[PDB]
Amino acid sequence: GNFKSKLKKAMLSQQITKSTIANKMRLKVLSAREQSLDGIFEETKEKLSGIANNRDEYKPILQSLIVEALLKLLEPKAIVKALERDVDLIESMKDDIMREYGEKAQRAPLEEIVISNDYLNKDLVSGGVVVSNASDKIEINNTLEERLKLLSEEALPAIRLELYG
Amino acid sequence: NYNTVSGVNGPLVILEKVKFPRYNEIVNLTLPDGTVRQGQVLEIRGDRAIVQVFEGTSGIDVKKTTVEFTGESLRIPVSEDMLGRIFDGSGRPIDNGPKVFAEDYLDINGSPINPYARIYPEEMISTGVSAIDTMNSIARGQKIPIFSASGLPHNEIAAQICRQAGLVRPTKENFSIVFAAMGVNLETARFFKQDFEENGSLERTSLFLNLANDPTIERIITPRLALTTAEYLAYQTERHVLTILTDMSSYADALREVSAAREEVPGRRGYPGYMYTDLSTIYERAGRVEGRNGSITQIPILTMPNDDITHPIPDLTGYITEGQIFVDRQLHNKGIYPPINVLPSLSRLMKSAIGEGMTRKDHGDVSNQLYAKYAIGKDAAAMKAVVGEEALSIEDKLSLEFLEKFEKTFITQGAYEDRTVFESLDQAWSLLRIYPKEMLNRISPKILDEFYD
Amino acid sequence: LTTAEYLAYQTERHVLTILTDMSSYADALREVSAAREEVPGRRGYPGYMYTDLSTIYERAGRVEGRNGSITQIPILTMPNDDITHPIPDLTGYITEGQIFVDRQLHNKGIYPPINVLPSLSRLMKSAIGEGMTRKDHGDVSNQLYAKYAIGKDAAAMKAVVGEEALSIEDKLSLEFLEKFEKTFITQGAYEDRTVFESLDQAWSLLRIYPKEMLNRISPKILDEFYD
Amino acid sequence: AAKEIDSYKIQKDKELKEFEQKNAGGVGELEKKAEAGVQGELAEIKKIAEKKKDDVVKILIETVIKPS
Amino acid sequence: EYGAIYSVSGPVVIAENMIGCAMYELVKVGHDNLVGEVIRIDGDKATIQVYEETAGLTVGDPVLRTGKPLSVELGPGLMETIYDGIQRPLKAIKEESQSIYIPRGIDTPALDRTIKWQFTPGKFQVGDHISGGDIYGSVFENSLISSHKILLPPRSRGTITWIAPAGEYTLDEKILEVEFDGKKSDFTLYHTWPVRVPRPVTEKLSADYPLLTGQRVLDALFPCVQGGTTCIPGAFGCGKTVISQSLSKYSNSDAIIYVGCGERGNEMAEVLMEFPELYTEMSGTKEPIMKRTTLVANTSNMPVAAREASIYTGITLAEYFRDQGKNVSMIADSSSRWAEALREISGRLGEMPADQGFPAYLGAKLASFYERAGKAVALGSPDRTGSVSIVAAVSPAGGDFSDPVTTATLGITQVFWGLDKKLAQRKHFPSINTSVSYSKYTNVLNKFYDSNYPEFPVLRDRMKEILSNAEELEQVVQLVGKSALSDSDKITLDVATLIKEDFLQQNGYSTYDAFCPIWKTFDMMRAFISYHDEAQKAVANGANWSKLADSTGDVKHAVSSSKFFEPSRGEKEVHGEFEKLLSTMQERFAE
Amino acid sequence: FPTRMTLGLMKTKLKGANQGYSLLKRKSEALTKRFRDITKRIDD
Repeated sequence: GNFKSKLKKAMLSQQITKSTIANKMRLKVLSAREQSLDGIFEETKEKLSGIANNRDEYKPILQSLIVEALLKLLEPKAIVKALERDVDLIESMKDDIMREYGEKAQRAPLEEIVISNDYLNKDLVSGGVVVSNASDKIEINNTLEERLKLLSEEALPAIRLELYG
Repeated sequence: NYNTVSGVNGPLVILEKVKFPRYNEIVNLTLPDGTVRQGQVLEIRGDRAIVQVFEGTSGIDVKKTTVEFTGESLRIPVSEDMLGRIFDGSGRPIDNGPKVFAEDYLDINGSPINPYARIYPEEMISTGVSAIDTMNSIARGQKIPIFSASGLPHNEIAAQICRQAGLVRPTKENFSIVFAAMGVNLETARFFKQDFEENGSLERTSLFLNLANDPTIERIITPRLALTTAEYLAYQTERHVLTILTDMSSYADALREVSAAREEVPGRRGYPGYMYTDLSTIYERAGRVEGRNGSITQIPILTMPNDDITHPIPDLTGYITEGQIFVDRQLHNKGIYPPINVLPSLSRLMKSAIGEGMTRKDHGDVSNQLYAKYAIGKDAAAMKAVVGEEALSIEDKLSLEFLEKFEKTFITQGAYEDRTVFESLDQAWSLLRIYPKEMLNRISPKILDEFYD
Repeated sequence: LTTAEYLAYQTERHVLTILTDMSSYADALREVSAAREEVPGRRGYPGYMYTDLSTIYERAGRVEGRNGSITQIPILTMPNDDITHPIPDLTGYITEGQIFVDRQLHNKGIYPPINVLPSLSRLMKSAIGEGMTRKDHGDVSNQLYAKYAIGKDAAAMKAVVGEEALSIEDKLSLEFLEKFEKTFITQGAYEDRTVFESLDQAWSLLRIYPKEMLNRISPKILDEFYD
Repeated sequence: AAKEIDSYKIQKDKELKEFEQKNAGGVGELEKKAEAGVQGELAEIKKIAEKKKDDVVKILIETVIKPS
Repeated sequence: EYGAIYSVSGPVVIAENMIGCAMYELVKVGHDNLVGEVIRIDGDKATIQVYEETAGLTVGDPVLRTGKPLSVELGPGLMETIYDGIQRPLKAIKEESQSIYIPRGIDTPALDRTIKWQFTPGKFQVGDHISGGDIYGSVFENSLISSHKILLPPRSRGTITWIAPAGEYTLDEKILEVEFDGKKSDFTLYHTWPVRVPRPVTEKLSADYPLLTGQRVLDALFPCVQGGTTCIPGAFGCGKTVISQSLSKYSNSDAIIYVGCGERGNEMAEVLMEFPELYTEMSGTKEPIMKRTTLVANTSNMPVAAREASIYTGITLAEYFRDQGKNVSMIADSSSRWAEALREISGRLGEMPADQGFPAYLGAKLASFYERAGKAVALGSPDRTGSVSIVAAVSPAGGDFSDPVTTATLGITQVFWGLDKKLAQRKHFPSINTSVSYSKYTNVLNKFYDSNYPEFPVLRDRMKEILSNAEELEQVVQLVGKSALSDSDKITLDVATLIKEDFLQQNGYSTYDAFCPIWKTFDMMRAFISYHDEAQKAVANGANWSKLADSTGDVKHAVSSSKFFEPSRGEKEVHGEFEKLLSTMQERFAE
Repeated sequence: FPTRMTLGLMKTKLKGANQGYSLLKRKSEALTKRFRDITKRIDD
């Protein structure tokens, strides 16, 4: 009886070790799949970094993004924060931005656009824009990294549905 | 993202310079110390908005804080990879695993089943317990609670039930369950973890663990995530979903705390007035869907305060859920196996799993007869304890010994011991033999002649 | 309180504080709390009243390095003859021991009706003994209390089956109770008895009982007292 | 009677140790195969990683002009 | 931003220009800089609640905000120092101000910055990767325990650059310079941690390590493992102080953290006077017991904020000592006072009461305080193991168990040991009800004690069932009679009376009966079980009860001496007596 | 029905029933002893 109890305990330890090994295997599979997803996100981030290396292509995209951000603002005076490299480009596009803002909404004209003297870090931000009001109370993120990270939420399910069926 | 905030009072938050806020919308709160706390929107009036902080308003600057509003309602990252993996009350992995890939993002609030689309509880299941079979039957897909007391073996009984569930059920595709805890003890958490580990169902089940050390909001939101998970499992995954929830009392007291903190109009016993509907939200979510395979069976576990069955918690629980399994502290101090009170404990529909074509037609009548003999035995026990042992008739002492034997044998089996339905019916047939022939008036002649050896 | 404090920490002298009608001061404090238009608590009383009493009864005690000591003995009338009142419950766990009053003995046409059963003091252990009061103090106190209690039980028993069923210790406790009630308990309005006179009267009243009638007394004390 | 009892006890202990040894061997073999299965799953996940690399190129290209 | 009070209502004061300040943040009100706490915040005007007297505070007086929440200083100089609910020394207040009273608005440091200590880097060099909780050095504080480990403060991770060790420095001096991702940062031997936030640790674990109470009944019936939680009654005059002191002295823990809520002045003064009188018994005799322990005392006159949050500070200090990888214990006397203070705080917060005048956060706060204890592994490279043993006392107003405090105490604590005044009035040792005693930690404690094969659990459950049978026999004795029973019942009654005398009763006044070793209690239970088994065997052998009771008297007299004769180094001496009991059986097989 | 006066009357009746229970108990004991002595005397 005692030997049967001890044998049952040892067999229970064996089944527990088997369940732990199975849990480690499932955790390894999950870690591998997550490494694959993070790898795909890494390749997508590389493609995004490569797409942000073209100024000619990003110019009109920056204009459209600034227009879309201004449409989500509708403030009389708009404060804009951008990277140091996009400073001159945005400064030259100021008139085009005002014209595009006036064309987008004629019920809410744009009085002034204030360019912040604080530029985003070159290492931290590879591109994008930052929109804000005159009082800087509300802010919309036009940044590429933020847009991609936020999109990834609803994109992951769709990408998985496409790839894995 | 709005960095503008106006006032701060207690455990809440109020912001301005915003518009078109959504009820119970997901909102990210970035504090001055860099701490990122998730929160939900409470109400919105004009250009002003009011929301409740989950992580608390303690240690937060007014003008140094930023807030990002998603605008979408409460959203959870449900998936098919949740099986085998453990999650916390905040949705974050408690298994120390990598990022969980969401198959679908759905509201954790849950959608009420349409009456016409709602299917009645059917078939049956084997819980491994005689009282969970004979006295009160448990249908598959139905909803019944468990009322226990503090200090009693509630965790042990729940562990035994969860362990013997899928084991005994196969004698009637393995059964899949879900473990959920809200504001529970660390010791009870370790006990439940060791229970799920011993049962080995942890691989086929999911776990939502909200510690008592964690906030009340996360604990209350744990039930929603578990509800959405079980719903996705019983609909999208098309599998059998068992719902195991514990420490409902903590969530109730926390709910009363949240209701009082907002200075809202309280209901009975200082609780909320919407408490009935609040419980009925996840209570009426259980059931069967016509045309859809699988079902969600709700097996909640609650603890009545100060072992009081007259407590508002148990009353509202019974007013929400249909039927319950009561655990009395009177038989808990007897040293016998787990103390289920046959009188107070009952099932909503015990006639669905009864009758011919399912198991046997001798089930229900034997249940009624056994309940009658047990109740008569209890009354006779009271009378015997009152007047005396020599002041009672023969039927009184007979029913007394029968009830005592029913408590010592039928009611007492074991935690790791799962009694088959056949063994339960046989033990019941042997239990009825203890009583006289004219003792049971709830039994038919054919069953009486068939059961009696 | 400030007056007593000034004569203690500064003047260094023994002081004694006495407060009358603390219930009236409780209603007064209730009006003062209502002056701020604050929402009252249970039975129309402030929730900070516990701290209010904690800012009062804490003014009594002995100071280290100071010869002068200040003692306080407050008094409060229980509303509707009920000890369930918030005031009594507040002073109960705060102060050490409480002196109650029996309305029956007060209606019995006797001297001050302090029930020996309810009467207790936690610091009573340090207020007696050799060098303090007497070595016969505590023992005879407990013996007298036991005599009154057992005398009361015997009084209830004798009111049931009669005086014919009276036992030895029962009758002894009855006589002791009647005596203590008509002698020991009764003092007077202007009457002040010394501790020595109190102990002497206690021993004299306990002399009605035999030597083996007291199980609460020690052999050495009984040998050094009875004469 | 005592010798047969001690022999049966030694036999039971030997069978128990044999059971533990069998459990050890089985656990070892299972742990050996698990890594292989995880390797193959990693290979399938790698091919899927290439297909979803192309798919990530397309997805990023689609998400680039999204900012309208 | 410096605040200026635009409103004063009672103890509450609202100050504008407070926008810089945050919620639940301490502040200095008026020119006297009185201690206060910020309740709400509306725009630039925050509503703060002063815990001290609002008298003397006027308009125009600048209000300075601390900019942070309530915290405490963990490190060297903390030990051997008495403190209040606000964490301030009373003795230093009496030494400096030279007054018997404490003025309103006065402030003093918890740890002495004027005390020079000799510190030395133990396991930390320059260039090594370290984090929060990792020991950067060791400094000797008390005269008993080994040098208190100075560890890298929380939320600090980087490489060490300039170490000021070894050398002599105060607590206000930075002993290290750490280089993090935030570049240059300064670190000292003393740290500051929030009172509402438990001390950070590496990993949480379950406690299999039994804590020695030193009492026989305490270690046998309701044993409390190190890290475990136990509760008892707060009744005065029941001799609870003796049990508490004996538990603190005979504890196997390294340090002891005592945190009071509120009580009578005489009791607090008695405890304060009897505190330093205790001496150690480890290395013969080190320093006083107050040296390796911390004391926080708050009278009834103390603030409610210094009451309900006192347990948080005490637990913070206990966990701070547990962050050094040392087993500690937290003692709480009269928690019902902290509960009532929490009720007054609830009334002051405007929160609607739940039941019987209890707050809404009652259960949450109770569970939060109960979950702070336990045995775990602290954070940092050191990876030292530690524990915190929670011990609380409940002293309800009405004494009813229906009270919220009682229900919460019984619910949170897995171990509840009742203290009956009648049991103390029975002319016996420390009062505990055998009927109401229960514990849920028995299983793990038994499984853990089986490793050393020191098993109480068998004899514990056996003596429990024996106590139940003796209880039924006692109920039958008051029903029919004691002379109408059988031999087994009489033997059970005699064994029950014997166990309540030479076993359960242990005098703390004596030398060998003060602290009962594990081997001593185990040998006692073993000898008792041997006597009961021998009596039961002799009862079935056909031996008379009278002749046996007459012949075995010597065995009982010898077994009664097993509670004495000091040191158990020769515990085998008792085993021989057990053999003599078997000889007593042989004496029952003859006559 | 739920009044403080009713609670007082119920409590008073409860205490009176308790004292009456004690008195009836002691009386039952005395009656038991008396009936026992009278029983031995009846046998004699």
